[PDB]
Amino acid sequence: MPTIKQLIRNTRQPIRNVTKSPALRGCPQRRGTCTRVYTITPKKPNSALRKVARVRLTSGFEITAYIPGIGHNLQEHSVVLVRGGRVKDLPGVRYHIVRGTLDAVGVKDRQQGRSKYGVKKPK
Amino acid sequence: MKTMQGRVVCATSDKTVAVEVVRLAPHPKYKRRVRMKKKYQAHDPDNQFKVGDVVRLEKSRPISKTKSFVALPVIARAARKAE
Amino acid sequence: AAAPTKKADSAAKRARQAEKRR
Amino acid sequence: MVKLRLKRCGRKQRAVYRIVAIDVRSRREGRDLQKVGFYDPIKSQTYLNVPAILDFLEKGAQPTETVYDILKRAEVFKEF
Amino acid sequence: MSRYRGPRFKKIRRLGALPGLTNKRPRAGSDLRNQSRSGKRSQYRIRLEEKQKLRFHYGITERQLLKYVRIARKAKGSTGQVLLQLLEMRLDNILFRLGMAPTIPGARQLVNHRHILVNGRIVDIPSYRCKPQDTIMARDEQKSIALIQNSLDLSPREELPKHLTLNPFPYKGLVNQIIDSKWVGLKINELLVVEYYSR
RNA sequence: UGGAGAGUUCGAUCCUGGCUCAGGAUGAACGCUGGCGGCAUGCUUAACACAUGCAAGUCGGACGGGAAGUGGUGUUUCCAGUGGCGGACGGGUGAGUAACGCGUAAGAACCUGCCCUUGGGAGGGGAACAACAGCUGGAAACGGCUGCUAAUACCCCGUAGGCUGAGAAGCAAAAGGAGGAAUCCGCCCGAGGAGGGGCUCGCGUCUGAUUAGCUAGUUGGUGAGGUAAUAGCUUACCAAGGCGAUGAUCAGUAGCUGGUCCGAGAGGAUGAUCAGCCACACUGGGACUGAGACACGGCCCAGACUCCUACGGGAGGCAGCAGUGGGGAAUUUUCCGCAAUGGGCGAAAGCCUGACGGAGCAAUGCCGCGUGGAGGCAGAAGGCCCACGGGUCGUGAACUUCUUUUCCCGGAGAAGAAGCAAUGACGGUAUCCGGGGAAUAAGCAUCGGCUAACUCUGUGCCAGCAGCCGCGGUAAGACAGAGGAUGCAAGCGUUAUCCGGAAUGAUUGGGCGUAAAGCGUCUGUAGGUGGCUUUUUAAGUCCGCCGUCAAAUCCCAGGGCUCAACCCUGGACAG
Repeated sequence: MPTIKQLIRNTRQPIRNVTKSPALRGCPQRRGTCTRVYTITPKKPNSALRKVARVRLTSGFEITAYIPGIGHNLQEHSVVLVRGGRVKDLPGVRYHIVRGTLDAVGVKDRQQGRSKYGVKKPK
Repeated sequence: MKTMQGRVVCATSDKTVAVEVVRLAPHPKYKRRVRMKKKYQAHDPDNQFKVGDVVRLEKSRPISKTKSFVALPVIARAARKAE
Repeated sequence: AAAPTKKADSAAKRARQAEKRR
Repeated sequence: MVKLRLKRCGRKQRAVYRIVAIDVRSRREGRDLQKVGFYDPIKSQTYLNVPAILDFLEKGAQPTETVYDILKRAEVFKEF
Repeated sequence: MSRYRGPRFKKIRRLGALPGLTNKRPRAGSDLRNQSRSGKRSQYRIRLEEKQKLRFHYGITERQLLKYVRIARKAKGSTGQVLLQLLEMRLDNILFRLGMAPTIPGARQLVNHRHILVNGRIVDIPSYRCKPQDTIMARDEQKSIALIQNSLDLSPREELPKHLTLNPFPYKGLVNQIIDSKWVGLKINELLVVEYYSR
């Protein structure tokens, strides 16, 4: 342990803290309009065609976001809503998309996870 | 009223003496003694107390905004550095 | 609906009385 | 000035009603400098500390409507 | 949901031990197997399956049980035993051990439909803690029902637990004192359940 | 009565070590779903800009009157006006402020409406003035002349403890009004009490020193000036100091605390709701009135906006309640009432009072209940698996007897009202009795390992999954669907955020030969520590006691709403 007399001179205290995903002033979700909807390749162990879109937030920042599930309907003028979660396979992508909200539609014919992916109840 | 003891460091001021009070007090979070030293501007209208004298300070009527304490007694003589 | 006669809550009344005490 | 009455602590249907020693320029349910006693409406619980009363009333305290009646319901305030 | 609805004797099976969710059903578990040697259960499995055995027996939820184990931990005395004190004092459990109801899930409906009186007054709440010297009886209007008459017709022969004393003719049962360790006849280890909540 | 971890850096092992997950919590949002009740809570993002209504008025037992309404034949009562008191109470916001703002402990140089204890006095006069009336300038706002008039409007005179003064002496106050064979209230001065509000001092009060210098009334001293009061608060002069590494100044950020969340504790992160304190209220500045606010709903000036105009000139500002626009992931009825508690006024009645008491919207959270109970086959259809010899979903269902809270319908009906022609918003209230009938009421996540729970198909590094290690290139329990199972529950799941796990800043709890780590080596100031004996001091320390540590949280024991949440007595604790 650092000696008791050096603990009065220096006094150990943490930092200003860095955030994992800057979604402003402690806000859970953030709204924004999609600028460019493109397709990008993953890292070294994976090889697929993942759909990523650059979302222009309400603050003025343009960060990338991942689209979950099979099939979507996001255009160049679509008003989407982000979540805030890393994928760790695609570099730069720190956000996720909440489907079933605003302009983002839910996944068709999905029977499993209806709370996430934004799917309604089939009768 | 409260009484605090200390040594005079500066005497080059008209009817005012700068008294440095040393106070030893243990830390509530830790255990060891942490020494704090704050200087008080005492009143001396008779200009008897010079530099190096250890006097006790009592609370009284504020003669200015910084001064509120007066020097009433004297416990010992000159305990300073040699010229 | 509005009243048949004229009325206005004078805020200058409390100011005139304050000027008289001054 | 200072007066005697009762405040509110118990909300909704259950109005318990507090103790008293508060100023008129303060709140309905705020700061109280000294404690005394209270009463519960739908119960047989009636306190009202007698050595605290008469000791506070001698120095400019006004006895208002609510502190009264509950004062004469007990053995205090009579021709004794 | 307040009390589990649906498959009752699915939990009497699988777990090994046989509780009283109904009357009496077979020892064997579900599926084609389970009648042979089961797989090696982990250290965390013995803490999870033992608390689910105590939760299902009384027909209590996880939200209500969480309060009865925390207040018992903050209170003075042996923690492991005072979990079974506040859980046995429930009006739906003391009704099963009285002989007025065949099981615990059917005893909650008996208290809710206003059939039981406590000290003269009528209580609807099953999660009500029954303090000693209380008279748990039936109502004068609900004395003529065929379900209450059939359950108390089998009771004058069977011996009731030592902390209770039932009188067969006036249909009333008194609770004298608190239930202790050797007075409990359940197949549950109370030291494995208190170790789960403090992970 | 309080302290469980595991996965992953290797061929592997043991360390070191970062990352990740299991927990709880959050005035939360989103997605799916959605039966109620009790209690609490609800722009945390623009202190942004605001339609409308309301949020402070009350007294004629202070007056000149009487424009309404009700009697009588002039009294209740009362529109305006003079005057008294309150608009500096309450409500809201936290922008600003790390600062003598706040918290804790002391101090002296104070003021202080209404209330209260004590003593004395309350005599005798004067000149006006709104309202009103006759004219009159203007679109309006706002007014401009002349005349009449009352009072607890005002101003003298007389008297005077107090004040000034060493003393002698000098000098300043007034209101009267009501019921009654003289009571009640109020008025003026002084000396106290109480309560409130200023002022002084010390400690603790964020981060960055790749901000180390800062400071002229700046520090202090004489004299006048000034404040309720000490005082550089102020002016002139004299001295020239004053602050700083126990870190000033500067920059960024921020209301403080009681407490709240987590945690075994310590500690860490915060301080929404409730309560104390401070500050602000269109922005900046200033003064007046008054005991007190240099004052949200007061005034004046300037500025940016909105609105009116006969453009000459004027009127406003919700960080009060409810609402609009806008922003935002997101946060509600432009409701009812004075009945209850409280505030303002009044000798009362009574009036005013979106303070508040209630209701409404919202599963936002906590708590309780309910959506069925027993009985029922040799395990029926119909699905999933199948070695097709079966098994499972399944007592699950159907089929049978039974009870029916809550929801619905009908009849009763406690208490919160003390006051006291018997006075309630809430209320078709709580709760109770009866009548139909299970009749109206469940889902969500997950199932490779940590994580509690399985296979068969389809797809097939394709499409997709994912907190981490990682899964998918034909039979992958980690994709997609189904059967089944697990967990939880009207909640569930996801995300955000703090704490825990991190003895990974360790004060309680860690380390520096090689894993990150002794500065290359000495001298040495401040600072930290310091042999032995006796006496003394006793400051630290320790014991006891007296204050304060607000209340409410938390904890212990005990009560009341059918339980609980919640509410509540005393104690404990406030280190």
